[PDB]
Amino acid sequence: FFGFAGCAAAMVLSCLGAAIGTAKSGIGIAGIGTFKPELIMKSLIPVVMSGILAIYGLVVAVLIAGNLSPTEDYTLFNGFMHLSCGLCVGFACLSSGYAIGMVGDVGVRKYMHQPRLFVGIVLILIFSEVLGLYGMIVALILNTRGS
Amino acid sequence: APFFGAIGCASAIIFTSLGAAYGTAKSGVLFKNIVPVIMAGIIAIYGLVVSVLVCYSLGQKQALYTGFIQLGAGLSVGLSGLAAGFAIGIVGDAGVRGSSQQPRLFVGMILILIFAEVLGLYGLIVALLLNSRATQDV
Amino acid sequence: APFFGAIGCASAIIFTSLGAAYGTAKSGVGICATCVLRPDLLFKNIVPVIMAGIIAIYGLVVSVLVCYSLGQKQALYTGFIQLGAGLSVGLSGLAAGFAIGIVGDAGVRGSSQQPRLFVGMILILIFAEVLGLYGLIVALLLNSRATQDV
Amino acid sequence: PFFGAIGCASAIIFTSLGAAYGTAKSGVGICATCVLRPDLLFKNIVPVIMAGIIAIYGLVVSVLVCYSLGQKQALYTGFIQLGAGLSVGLSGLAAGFAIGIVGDAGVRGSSQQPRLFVGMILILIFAEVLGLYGLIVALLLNSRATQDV
Amino acid sequence: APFFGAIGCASAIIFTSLGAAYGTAKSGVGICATCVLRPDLLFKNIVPVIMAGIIAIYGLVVSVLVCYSLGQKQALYTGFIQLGAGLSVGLSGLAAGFAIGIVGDAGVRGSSQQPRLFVGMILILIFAEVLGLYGLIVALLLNSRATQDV
Amino acid sequence: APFFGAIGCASAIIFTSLGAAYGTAKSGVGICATCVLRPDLLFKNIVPVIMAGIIAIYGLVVSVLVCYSLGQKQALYTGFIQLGAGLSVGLSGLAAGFAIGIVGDAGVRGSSQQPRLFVGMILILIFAEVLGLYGLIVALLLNSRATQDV
Amino acid sequence: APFFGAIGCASAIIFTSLGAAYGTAKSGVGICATCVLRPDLLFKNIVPVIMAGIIAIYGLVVSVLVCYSLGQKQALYTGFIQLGAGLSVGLSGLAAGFAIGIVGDAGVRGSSQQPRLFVGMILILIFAEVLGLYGLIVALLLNSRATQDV
Amino acid sequence: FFGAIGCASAIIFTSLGAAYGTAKSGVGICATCVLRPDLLFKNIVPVIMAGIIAIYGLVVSVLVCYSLGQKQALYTGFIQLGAGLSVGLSGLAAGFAIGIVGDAGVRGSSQQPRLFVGMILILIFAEVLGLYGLIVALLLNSRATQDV
Amino acid sequence: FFGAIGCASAIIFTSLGAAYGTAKSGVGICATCVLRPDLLFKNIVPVIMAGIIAIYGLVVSVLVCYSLGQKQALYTGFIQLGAGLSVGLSGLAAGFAIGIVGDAGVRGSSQQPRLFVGMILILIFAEVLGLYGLIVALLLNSRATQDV
Amino acid sequence: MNKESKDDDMSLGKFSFSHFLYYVYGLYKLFTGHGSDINFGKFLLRTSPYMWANLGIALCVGLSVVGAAWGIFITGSSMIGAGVRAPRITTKNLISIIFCEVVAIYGLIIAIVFSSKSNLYTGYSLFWAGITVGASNLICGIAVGITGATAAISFVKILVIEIFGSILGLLGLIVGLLMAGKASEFQ
Repeated sequence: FFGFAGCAAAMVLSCLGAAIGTAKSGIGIAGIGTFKPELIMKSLIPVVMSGILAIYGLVVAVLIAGNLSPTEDYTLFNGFMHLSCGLCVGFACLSSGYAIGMVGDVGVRKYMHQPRLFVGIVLILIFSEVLGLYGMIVALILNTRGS
Repeated sequence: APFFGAIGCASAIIFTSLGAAYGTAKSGVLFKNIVPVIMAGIIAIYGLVVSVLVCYSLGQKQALYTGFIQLGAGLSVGLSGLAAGFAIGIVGDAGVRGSSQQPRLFVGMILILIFAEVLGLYGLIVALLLNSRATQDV
Repeated sequence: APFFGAIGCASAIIFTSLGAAYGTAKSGVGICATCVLRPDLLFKNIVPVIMAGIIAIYGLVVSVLVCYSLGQKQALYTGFIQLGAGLSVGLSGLAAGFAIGIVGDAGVRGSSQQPRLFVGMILILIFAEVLGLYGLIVALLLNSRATQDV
Repeated sequence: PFFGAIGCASAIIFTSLGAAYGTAKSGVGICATCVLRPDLLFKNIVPVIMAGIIAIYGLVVSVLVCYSLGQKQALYTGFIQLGAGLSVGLSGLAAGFAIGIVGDAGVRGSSQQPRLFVGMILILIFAEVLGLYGLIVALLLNSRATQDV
Repeated sequence: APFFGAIGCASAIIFTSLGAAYGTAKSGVGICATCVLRPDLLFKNIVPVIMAGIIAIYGLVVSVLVCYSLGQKQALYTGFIQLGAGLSVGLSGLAAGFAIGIVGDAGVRGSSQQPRLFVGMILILIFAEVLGLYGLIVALLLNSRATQDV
Repeated sequence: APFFGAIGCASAIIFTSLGAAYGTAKSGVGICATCVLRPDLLFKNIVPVIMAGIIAIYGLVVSVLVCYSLGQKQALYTGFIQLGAGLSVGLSGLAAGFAIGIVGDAGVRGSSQQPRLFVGMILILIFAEVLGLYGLIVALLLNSRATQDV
Repeated sequence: APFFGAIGCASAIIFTSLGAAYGTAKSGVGICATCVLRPDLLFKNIVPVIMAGIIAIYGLVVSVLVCYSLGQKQALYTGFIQLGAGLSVGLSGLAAGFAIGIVGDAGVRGSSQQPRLFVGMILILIFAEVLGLYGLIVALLLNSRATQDV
Repeated sequence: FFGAIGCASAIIFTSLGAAYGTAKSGVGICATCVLRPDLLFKNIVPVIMAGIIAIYGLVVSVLVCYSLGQKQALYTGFIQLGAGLSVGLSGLAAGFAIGIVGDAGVRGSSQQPRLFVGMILILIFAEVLGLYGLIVALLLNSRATQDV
Repeated sequence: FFGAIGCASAIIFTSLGAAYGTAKSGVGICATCVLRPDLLFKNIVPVIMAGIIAIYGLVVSVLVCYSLGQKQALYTGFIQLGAGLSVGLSGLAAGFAIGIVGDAGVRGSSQQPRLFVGMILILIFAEVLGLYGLIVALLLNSRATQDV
Repeated sequence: MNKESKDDDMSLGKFSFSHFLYYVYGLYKLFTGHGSDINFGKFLLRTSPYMWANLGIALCVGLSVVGAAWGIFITGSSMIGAGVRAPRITTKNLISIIFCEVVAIYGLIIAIVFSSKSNLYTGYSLFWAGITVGASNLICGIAVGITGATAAISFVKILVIEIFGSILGLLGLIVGLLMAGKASEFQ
């Protein structure tokens, strides 16, 4: 029944972070210059790190859609956990997001400061990333127990 | 017969994740200064365990009690978790900033947060016992 | 009957944590901020935080005690006190920290300038925590009255 | 129901806050002044030691109410209890909010002129009675927990 | 029946305190702030606070009076007036203080510059408290009508 | 069966006080602030406050009148008007003060510079209070209609 | 039911007062502020306030009229219109004042510089109040429909 | 039959706008006249424009007033409520526009005694907002018929 | 049958935007004309663009107005409520866009009498937002049929 | 019941305010005033069904619309802002403006597909779809915008990000479809 709201709750919350990963990243990505450089790779890393954040909720939303049925058992009330399920997954992606840029916007610049540190921010970003990974796990567990 | 408290399950990891998020946030902005973030996440790590353990107990049926037990068992972690970050975050900026000048005293700035991140530990402790007690109901 | 007051059992570790955190932070900020000038005062300047964290231990005790008392059934009376218990310790702690940190920065900032007032800075802090102690005492008493139990 | 016991907390709760809030803005100047004059420390401790007193009240308040709670009760019993705490607590919360403000002034002033300290004491000496009132109030209120249905 | 208006009996001492406090503070701030320039004016500058604290005494009386009247049973009518009583005194006080302190700083700040206007500074203050007096009068009347009692 | 409108009987003295206070303050601030320059204008500059305090007297009357009319029983109609009564006077007063003080500072600040406009400063103030008078008139009328009483 | 709309009968004098006050103030501030430069313009600069206060008279009329119509019993329909009545006049007034004062300062500030635009400053103000007039007209009509009365 | 609050609601908000329109219009008006005393009669345009919106709600209220009645149809006022809000809020917007442009116009016409026609035009272009709301309520009023 | 609040809701918000659009457009307009008196007739584009959105809600309201009726189907207005909000909020967004770009355009066209066409284009590109909402409600209106 | 007519007022009661924003305590008294209503307290009274329908679909487009009109919003300056410095290559920066709007077209797509009292799942589960693609759009307008407003002054190395914020539109739209995929037509 209403747990279907969680289906929404997934990306509307997930995409939210995933955006503020992109934007806060890019605003720094303007500088410093030298559009030539062969990477052009590290510059995307934050974005795509923040990118798959959106992927997360999708998967969540995907799973939560399918298990959801217009005319299938629920109201006694089966699907109720599914509400948690998405929102569970969600803030992590969000939590991930507010991190990403917050590191990213300075992170991209940091390459201009110390390109030999390029490994470092990554080490922060990967933890800065993993947050969503947990929630999703929790999310899938839920719908897995979702019946 | 609501079994609603499972909203607790998420509620654990929700503020939890926020903790290291903000925690790592003010942490990042070399090989030494990762340590706060390295210390930071474990709260999130703590988060999953809680929601996990709660999930398996949750069940389509329940009795409204254990839900309540489940409820706020996360808040134990989560609220603390957010706090833990808030602790880490302020710290996570400071230790690095000062280390710039002098790369010695970090031993404390590693210890201060070391005294800090046990905040979360209390949550799980609090949390676990709740699940430890979530049985026996009826 | 609800027996829902167990939110209190959380409520204690919750707020108490916040204070300790908030205490730790504004304490720590100056601590690291001072050490750059004087690297020695570190082990001294650790006093507020190690003081601060103490309050956490309280709520832990508070929660732990309440935890034992919850039960699937209960008496509606049982947790109210429980709710009362946490709030008592927790809010008090939340105050306690809010004090600790403020004085915390002052102490380390001061002890930097004058390596004399630190004993005073300790004293005021030594004088701060008893706030938490009270709440602890309160809940304990409250806990003690979880008896008679319908 | 007998839920007013939230009051029994309410007293130690707010009263703490004030004391804290009192302690802080008192302490800030205290340490801030000592750097200039290390001597005034033992003198400048007056506000905080004054401030903390208010805490003791709510403790007493809570303690007293604590005795009176009981699994059953009379709905009348705690209301007064609720009244009790709020009385002491809010008053305290005011008390502290006074103490600290004057607190900084006193130590900041006594720094400049080591004369007004007695005045700084006096005003503070004149501050706490606010708390005393609330204490008196609840005590009276406590005294009326009798007749008890 | 509720007989819950006793929250009023608190409400009086509560707000009235706040004002007195708030009055005391912004009064005191200048007081100590002025004394550094002129140490003499202390005993003079004590007027606002000693004026200010008076309002507290009111609510005390108010509470005390209401306290006598509460009772396990009551008439629902009984406390309303009681609630009315406190709010009357209390809010008025809360206003009273909010006046006292403001003028309070002005007076001591002024009397510093010109040791003349102090009588005026007194007068305005002397003219401030009657606000509280009114509320007191109000509740007293209200108290007087706790009679007839169902 | 509630007869609860007596909150109005408080409501009048409550807000009316606030205004008077608020009026008194921003009036007084300049008053003492001006006297340092000119010590003479004190007795003149007392006009706004003595004007201001007048509004208080109203609500007192308002409350007093309503007080007589409360009663353990009542007609639900009886207090509504009572509630209407206070709000009328009180809010009006709260406005009245809000006006008084603002002009209050201007007047004393102005009369300092030019010891001419004082009469004008009086006039505007003389023109301010009638606001309160209206509310007073309103409630009185309202009071007058407490009759017919079911 | 219970004929509670009489809160409107207050509501009119309430807000209308506020505007007049608020109008009076920001009008007066410049008035006294200008007189120091030119003492003559006083009697001229009184126009906004004397204009402003007019709006008060409205709500008074509004209240007075509604007052007659209240009654212990009533028709639930009776006051709604009454509530409508006050809000109409009152809010309009509250707007009216909010206009008056703003232009009020401009006028006196301007007429100071150029003793010409005064007529314009009057005109705009002369053009301001009709707002209040409308609300007055509204309620009057509304009042007129208190008839048919169940 | 409580929707009559609408009958007030129109004159209420509409007034506010007109006021708010009048003010920020007037502020510059008097502020400009000190520099140029001539532009007064010209600079009166916004306010005289502004006040027009008031007249609407008056009409709106007046019309609704006729329709109220001790009894009514619950349907009757809803539309009435709809009526006022329509005109009123629109007005509240209308004023909110008028005044802003109002200051610009007089401030501009001061500098360049040319753009005044433009300043008029934009203002001339502002009020139609109110007209719409008026039109709306009128239509709405027209549908107070059929009346259960 | 209370959704008629929607019938107001459209003209309401839509007005606000247009107003808000008009204002921050106009402010620069008069502000620029003092420097260049010529650009007036050019700088009128945003406002004349802006006001268009108003016309929508008018249409929206007008259409809904026909459909109200003393009785109705509870279904009938929901869509009606949906209708207004659609157009109105969209408009409220539309204006919010128009005005912002509005100032930029006139401020820019002042400096460079080139980008004007671009300033037009972006604005030309702004309104379609409103068009969508209009389209939405119209569709929604179209579904007022089947009517229980 | 009555609660129907309120939420609409509630919804509207908000948008006005947020509008006048572009032109705190009041929260707490709600909460405490609510926090009491629960406890009092002795018996519970709980949520239940109503008809809904539209409020999502219209909210969808609208919520989406602003997302666009708030996207071109932050850029619309920035382009023109670059502008007079180098008026030409305005249009080379135009590619940004087009995305900022297309996310509104996402959700016009919604407006149609959502064309259509037991088994409320049609109507009920219809709603949250509207909101989800709507807000997904709403912020999808942000991301493209902020990049754009940087893109203007800041080549294609940008546009990677702009499109890396475009797909949010699609995924935003995708689920709205899926979430509606099972939804029968109501009377």
